[PDB]
Amino acid sequence: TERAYQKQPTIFQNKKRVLLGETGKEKLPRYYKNIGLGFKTPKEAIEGTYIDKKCPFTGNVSIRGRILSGVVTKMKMQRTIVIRRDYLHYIRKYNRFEKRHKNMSVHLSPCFRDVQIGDIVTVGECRPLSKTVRFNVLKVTKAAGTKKQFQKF
Amino acid sequence: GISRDNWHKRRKTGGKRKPYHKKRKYELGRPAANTKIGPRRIHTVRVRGGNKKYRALRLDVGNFSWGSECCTRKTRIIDVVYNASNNELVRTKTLVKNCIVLIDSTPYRQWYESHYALPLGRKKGAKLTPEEEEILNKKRSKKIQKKYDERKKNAKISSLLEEQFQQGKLLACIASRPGQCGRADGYVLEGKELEFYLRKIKARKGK
Amino acid sequence: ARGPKKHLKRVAAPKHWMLDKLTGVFAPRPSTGPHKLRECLPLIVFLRNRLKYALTGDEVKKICMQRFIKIDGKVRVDVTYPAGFMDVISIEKTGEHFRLVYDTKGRFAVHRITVEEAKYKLCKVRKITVGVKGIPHLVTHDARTIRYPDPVIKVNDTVQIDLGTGKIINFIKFDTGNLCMVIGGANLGRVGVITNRERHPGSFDVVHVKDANGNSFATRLSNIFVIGNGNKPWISLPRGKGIRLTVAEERDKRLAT
RNA sequence: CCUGGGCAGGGCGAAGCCAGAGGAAACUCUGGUGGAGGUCCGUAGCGGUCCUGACGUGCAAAUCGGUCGUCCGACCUGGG
RNA sequence: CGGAUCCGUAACUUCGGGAUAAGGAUUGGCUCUAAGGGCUGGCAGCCGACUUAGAACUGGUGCGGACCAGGGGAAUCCGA
RNA sequence: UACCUGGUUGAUCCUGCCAGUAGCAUAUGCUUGUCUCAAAGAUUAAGCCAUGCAUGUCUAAGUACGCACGGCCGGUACAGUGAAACUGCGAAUGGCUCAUUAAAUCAGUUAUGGUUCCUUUGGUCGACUUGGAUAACUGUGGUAAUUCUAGAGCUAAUACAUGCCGACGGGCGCUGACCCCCUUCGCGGGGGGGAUGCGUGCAUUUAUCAGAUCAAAACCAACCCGGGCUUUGGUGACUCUAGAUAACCUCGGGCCGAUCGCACGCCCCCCGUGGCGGCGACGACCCAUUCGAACGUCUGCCCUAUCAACUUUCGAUGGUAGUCGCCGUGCCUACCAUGGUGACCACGGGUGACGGGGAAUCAGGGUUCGAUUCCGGAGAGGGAGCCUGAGAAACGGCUACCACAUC
RNA sequence: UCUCGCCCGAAGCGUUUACUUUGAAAAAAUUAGAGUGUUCAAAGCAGGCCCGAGCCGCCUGGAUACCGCAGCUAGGAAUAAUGGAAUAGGACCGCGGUUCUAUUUUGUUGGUUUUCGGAACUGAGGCCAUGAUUAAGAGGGACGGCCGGGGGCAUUCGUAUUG
Ligand SMILES: [Mg+2]
Ligand SMILES: [Mg+2]
Ligand SMILES: [Mg+2]
Ligand SMILES: [Mg+2]
Ligand SMILES: [Mg+2]
Ligand SMILES: [Mg+2]
Ligand SMILES: [Mg+2]
Ligand SMILES: [Mg+2]
Ligand SMILES: [Mg+2]
Ligand SMILES: [Mg+2]
Ligand SMILES: [Mg+2]
Ligand SMILES: [Mg+2]
Ligand SMILES: [Mg+2]
Ligand SMILES: [Mg+2]
Ligand SMILES: [Mg+2]
Ligand SMILES: [Mg+2]
Ligand SMILES: [Mg+2]
Ligand SMILES: [Mg+2]
Ligand SMILES: [Mg+2]
Ligand SMILES: [Mg+2]
Ligand SMILES: [Mg+2]
Ligand SMILES: [Mg+2]
Ligand SMILES: [Mg+2]
Ligand SMILES: [Mg+2]
Repeated sequence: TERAYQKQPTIFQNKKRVLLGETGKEKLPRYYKNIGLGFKTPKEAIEGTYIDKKCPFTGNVSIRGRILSGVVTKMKMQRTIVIRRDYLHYIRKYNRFEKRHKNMSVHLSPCFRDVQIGDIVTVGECRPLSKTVRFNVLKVTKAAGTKKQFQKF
Repeated sequence: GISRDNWHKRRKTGGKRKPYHKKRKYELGRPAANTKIGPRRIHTVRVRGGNKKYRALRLDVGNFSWGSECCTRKTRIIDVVYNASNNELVRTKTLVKNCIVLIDSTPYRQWYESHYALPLGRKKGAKLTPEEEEILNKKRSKKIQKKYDERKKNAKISSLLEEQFQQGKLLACIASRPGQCGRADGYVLEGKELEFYLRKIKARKGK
Repeated sequence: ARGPKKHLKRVAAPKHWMLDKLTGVFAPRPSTGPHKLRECLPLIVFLRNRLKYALTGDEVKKICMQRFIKIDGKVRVDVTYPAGFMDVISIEKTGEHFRLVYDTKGRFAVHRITVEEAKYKLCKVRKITVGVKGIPHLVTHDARTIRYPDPVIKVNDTVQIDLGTGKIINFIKFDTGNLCMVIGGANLGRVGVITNRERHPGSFDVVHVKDANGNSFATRLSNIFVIGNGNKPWISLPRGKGIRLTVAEERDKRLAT
């Protein structure tokens, strides 16, 4: 569906299929972009429904530059999440390390489901999407502990 | 004196950044020219690098593309309805990049007659308009070719475009920037987008 | 600052021009041309400093506008015209035909060449495209944009170019086993057979090469100039085969004197 | 003392209650709901600060005009 | 000054207040725009309430247009 | 030079600091024969400036009727030197200073596939010369004057403008009278030629269509031959480049030489009154290289908690459309969601803080400076705005306010 | 895996780090350091050989080392944390059906059906030695024979002091 004023990326909808009268499907003309880099386009971009300007597999967002990895911390921002990159810093004087982290925002494409908090995600450099969002979610890697468990209700 | 700069902003947190530049030249800002629907009037703008930018203060004619049949014709602009980004610009009748224009559907009637003969949109009278409708008599097998164009391609322009052709107005989405290139160029709303914007305009006139 | 830079200091000049500290403050700024500043060599440096033809630069400025020195067949009126790697310098009166190849130390080594090879010239393809009315174009690192080139030319190739007509001939590709010469980085002036290329999706692929007497070095595709076809160099290269032996072997050569 | 009668509208927003956030815990923060009070502006009602105003053989052997204090109470008031 | 809306509110303190502290902006007329509901059906259609916010235009800077209606601040003595 | 010594006690040992010791870099005192290099108004005052200089520029080749010089010199404009001016380019580099500035600038590493780019280097560039305007110049002037200027006359061009010829019309698309073959009594069914009318090229602005790895068949209606045939390139990716389709291409109008010099010969011949024209400076729409800019990605900065919550009506974070900008950007607007950062020190202050490469200090480890000659940033008394120009929010450019300050 | 020309190249490819050895990596000047008798030296990158001027001359240098931390590549797998499967929703082999497209050959064109390349779902059994390191002179919990002026509540007793 759509809850905005227009969502139609590139593909022209009207093939004028009206020759004898049939409803047919409409999910076939979808712009299907492969990012390369040995990274698989997920099947949610094949048989999905979303229309996103900033999607790495649907929109015109070219992935270039650097490939980093973070851990998902928050979800509460619309179509973009905040990751944390833990790293160590060598200090010359005392001759051991310290923990430093920089919380970055990254555009979570709506094809990636099961994006629960605590999984290592791969991010890629792109053009500046907004003021704080420069990276783009590339591949969700970690299963975030155990996925087999279920609880009451 | 408008600066579109990003150094007068707060940081990722919200700490105030200290100003030290003086709003430099490579980050210009020029005031908005809301393009009206009057006659044709386009000024020029010098660009960094010596390029030329065409500022349309008000426009009358435009160039509009039919979607399916691939027929792009010149079209006088009638009215601006449902900009859907700022409802003040609907009242102001301002042409922007993604806006909706009432195409005068006259220049598509002649092409639809010349290519898809036995036309429609003729007020269900069938007695007026000596257009030279049936004068050339369609001598050779190109009459049969037009029969292929009319019956095998079947010419279905189903009831939305039927009612719009009978009313004489047509719904268009602009695809060009009137403030940058100075052109009112666009395409015709077709099918699902057409019924979507028609539902939005009907709901806006309702509530 | 505002606009482009227009002066150039001797201290901020690149090392391979063999300039001085006590002599002058400013360096000869090379004008815009087919070569960037870090990989060029001006004509005033080639004449005043290198061959020792004129003590001052004003004499070089006088003779280059008295129409003696020409580059690639046509006369350059500028005293600071940029030259580059694999160019033909010829001056019109005696046997003085200088190729600009790279010394093993990293300098623009002089090379007097016979006219039968000085008529010709190799050049590396920079990229390939198509243009007006669907015709192909080839862009050279020497800023040669030639139309209707060939269909069998990869991006990283070396094509022999004529100096009189500007016509291409004798293209050679980037294959395992060809003879190449590294032009950039810490291994510039290194002549060796292409041994292995390793592709990377980060748009900078690495290449390991070997040469004679068992030595190997790694470099990048932006710094490789293919020069031959399987230990068969198309251009005669001076001072041996262009090999950095050892600092100790250079000292042993000096002791052999 | 007994028995009846009466007091327009607004402002402040206590306890209690709900939801969200933080914390290991103690608990804390934010946004609502709530309507407490010998609580504030103010009318009728009740008194009378000032003009030391008007009269001052006056309307009147103590009144009148503005300006007033208080007005859910230790409030005002009829009859027995 | 005085009503109302939106900003912003000090010394001190029993932490409740001081406080409508102090100090500013808007307020008219006419067109619009958006939001806040009920009743009928195996997501659609009918019916009415007065509020708020924003925009444009216009009048001789006029707008609480009459009426309604807190001058304020720093202190001292006494009495909570 | 991996270095200690004197000092608390009547005397000893210890913690402890003070004082001596040696460079560094600022000032000062005393003294001074030779020579080679050699810092030098930074610290307080990025306080104020008299005076004099620091940005001008001509090739055989844009414009020469200057009154200035003079070729032999006759006449059919112009031999040449040529002051002055119109034109073009530069004055956006260099030089000087460190006052703001604490993930801001810088430094190492990455990319613009999200942009522009003077010049240079290559591709591209398919009417026997048209029209006004004006300077230098000549006379006339203004006030106390400026690098001040109106008005009278004059003429120029690569300043401004207008604008055809060549070139056959090739080919394509849409219409398109007519025409060829077979069958049907005809109607009709199928295939094949074809004048006129309309658009055509590159770039801009749209919209649509087709676009690369894969090998055996089974039938239905037509036909080419004696069972049997056909195609732009690249990245890791594209909405890249390149095709075709229909229209726009905007008066403040994209290109398709109304430029200039050189030495001069030949040819059909009907004069040459026409061609044969070779080299060289101008940018000329566009495409790449080159000089550099621009906003981005990872990482890195001193002290302070007597700076523990900060940010958001006046965007703080994100999403969707739009505006502006050269392009991606909450850069700006409308609507919607309540986000964003922080005890791993954010936020708020101070720096006698420009950042680096570096400098001083001799075990190692560290400590302290770096305004300073190389790179980058910022400013031209404060801050604001802007023309020209490819490049400036320029200051040895302009405009207005404030403080000084000249006639 | 022989998927693309019995072995070899390419590609499937790391679950991602921390640490190390290469290599690329940048700008010089500066620092250490090679050569060079600037009269030594501070320096600078210069200079040196034969010729009675008679060689229209030759030869060589202007290197190297460091450039932390951060990023890239190729190896190492000890140490330091991370998940493999435990409600089986495990890994392998090959069989059942549903469902979907492209292009090679039937001589081409338009229409239908397959084998075929695999994506998506699903059914049954066999194969795993079928899958949980034993339990710190680590820790938490449970038991049961005690322990103690440990704590709280209520009670009882005792002189003495004062009246
Ligand atoms: Mg309405
Ligand atoms: Mg009270
Ligand atoms: Mg009060
Ligand atoms: Mg009262
Ligand atoms: Mg009284
Ligand atoms: Mg009274
Ligand atoms: Mg009285
Ligand atoms: Mg009286
Ligand atoms: Mg009162
Ligand atoms: Mg009261
Ligand atoms: Mg008070
Ligand atoms: Mg009162
Ligand atoms: Mg009292
Ligand atoms: Mg001391
Ligand atoms: Mg400068
Ligand atoms: Mg400072
Ligand atoms: Mg807004
Ligand atoms: Mg030391
Ligand atoms: Mg040390
Ligand atoms: Mg910068
Ligand atoms: Mg400046
Ligand atoms: Mg000054
Ligand atoms: Mg200046
Ligand atoms: Mg000055």
